[PDB]
Amino acid sequence: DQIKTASGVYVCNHPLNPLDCPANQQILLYNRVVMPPSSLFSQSQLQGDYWQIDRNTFLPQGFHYGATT
RNA sequence: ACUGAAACGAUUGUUGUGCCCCUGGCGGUCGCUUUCAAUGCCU
Repeated sequence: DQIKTASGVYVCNHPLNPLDCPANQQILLYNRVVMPPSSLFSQSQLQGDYWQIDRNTFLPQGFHYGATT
């Protein structure tokens, strides 16, 4: 009742791991946190599919472990 | 292998050493064991 599904350009505003990013997502802008074993994004603008899970955050859809490999 | 696996800010150490509750101090001052009494009664 409070999530919805959409597609377009979105500011993620949660952290997000670039290694887990699939095709049908692309990263347009990112700000990064340099960290072992691999750096995260702390903020990113993406193009692709998402879930607006409350009226002020947008979560990337379709992420899975190591999807860039 | 959770940027992972194990992971003692630890060991030793006296709040110590010296110190007089001390000095001065009249239980003092006043006070009648007092008041009355037949060695007596007779030979």
